[PDB]
Amino acid sequence: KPKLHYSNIRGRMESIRWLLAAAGVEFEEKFIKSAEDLDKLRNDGYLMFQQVPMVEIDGMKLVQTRAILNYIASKYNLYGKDIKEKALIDMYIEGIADLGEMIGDLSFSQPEEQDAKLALIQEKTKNRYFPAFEKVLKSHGQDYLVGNKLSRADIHLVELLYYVEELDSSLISSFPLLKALKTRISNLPTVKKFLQPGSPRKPPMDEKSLEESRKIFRH
Amino acid sequence: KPKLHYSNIRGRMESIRWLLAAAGVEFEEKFIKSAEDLDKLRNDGYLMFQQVPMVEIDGMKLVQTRAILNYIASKYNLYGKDIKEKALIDMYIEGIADLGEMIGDLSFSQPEEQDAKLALIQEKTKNRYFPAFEKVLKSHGQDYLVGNKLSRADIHLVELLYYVEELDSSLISSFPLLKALKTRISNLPTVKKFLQPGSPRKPPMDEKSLEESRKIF
Ligand SMILES: N[C@H](CCC(=O)N[C@@H](CS)C(=O)NCC(=O)O)C(=O)O
Ligand SMILES: N[C@H](CCC(=O)N[C@@H](CS)C(=O)NCC(=O)O)C(=O)O
Repeated sequence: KPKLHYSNIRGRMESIRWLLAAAGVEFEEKFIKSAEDLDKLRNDGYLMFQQVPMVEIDGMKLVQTRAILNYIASKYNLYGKDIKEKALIDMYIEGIADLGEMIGDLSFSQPEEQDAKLALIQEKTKNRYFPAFEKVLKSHGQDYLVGNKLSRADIHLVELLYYVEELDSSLISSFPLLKALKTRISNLPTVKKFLQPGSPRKPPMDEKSLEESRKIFRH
Repeated sequence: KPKLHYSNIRGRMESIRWLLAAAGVEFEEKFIKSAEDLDKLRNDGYLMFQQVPMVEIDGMKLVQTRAILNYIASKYNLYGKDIKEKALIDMYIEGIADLGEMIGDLSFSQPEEQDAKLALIQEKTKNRYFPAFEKVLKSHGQDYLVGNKLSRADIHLVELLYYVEELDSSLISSFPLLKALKTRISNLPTVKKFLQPGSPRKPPMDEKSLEESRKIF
């Protein structure tokens, strides 16, 4: 079992939880609970950069979200089949990560700044990100983003579709190919099990977890 | 000659400018001088997500800084031999990237925030990132970060080592291994010409260029 080091939150670890489940890979989680547990990881020398997420896979203590995601995607052929298909997967997913940063930020902002920032997410979703991904899908009518075969870009885009619906159900309403991508992926046996109740998938940020985060990562 | 679309600043284009010259590749730069030079790009449908950098390469109009670098690095075999070397290169370069964001964030701030934002970079440089990259060289004593060969990881770190030096010259002083990597990578024939005067290598952010920035985007 590769091992997942992080607090018990979506956070930066969540996109790795998604990818491994979609690859059929059982993993293990070791939840940081205090700044002390975290300090322990640093002092043991497990964290190259004194930060989490960290994943122990195949001999390595991997840090940096992208590095972990890259490795797992190549290991299970979810990173395309040539240098050109990587180009498209990387374009799409860096696009996906960008809308992600805004979404995480909002869940960590104060009540005061929350309206302005969601209005900015709503705006960029409908006008910038969703049309672009809808366009890709139409250009070829194929069931996946790249090479007509399951990749990470599909896993990551559908992860993001679930956050948008938590923020505003009608942002996907004029985008029918994303509507049906959302559907099909969700139904691939590995993503179905991951989506079902009691899986390792994490709920939205709420005040008590925000507290915990504040005190664990002493920021 | 693939074609770089960005303004006449470092920004997110610079790590791409550095990697290409280090690899030998001559490239074009078509500069964005105005809010409508960019508006144009969007309108022609050049920018997947309405943004730049964008690099016309091998038939693709590539956006996203990480997608562009990833491609260039693979094409020119600076991305490791196998999947496993890749993960070491990836962990490494993303670490360089986080202190990268700190240094760019500083350059776009007004002085009212700078003093402080610098104090943070210094603290993180000496106690976090520099020690991390020393420990990797010390452990293998080899001339490059990964696989006993030049990879993009050596390239990014040396670039970053160079901005640190503009900002506080003595941060690197207790790190004779990086101190040493800096010299070697810089005397590499390709990296030597890019470091020469007159190259496509970009000058530090200043007000003039900041005025342009606020104004184009
Ligand atoms: N480049 C990021 C950095 C990760 C990061 O900043 N991790 C946070 C938790 S969300 C952390 O460990 N904070 C503790 C610290 O920086 O000292 C990544 O994708 O892993
Ligand atoms: N994902 C980044 C995003 C690029 C980005 O935000 N670029 C700015 C210039 S530094 C831009 O084009 N801003 C216009 C906008 O987002 O509307 C990348 O690596 O390309």
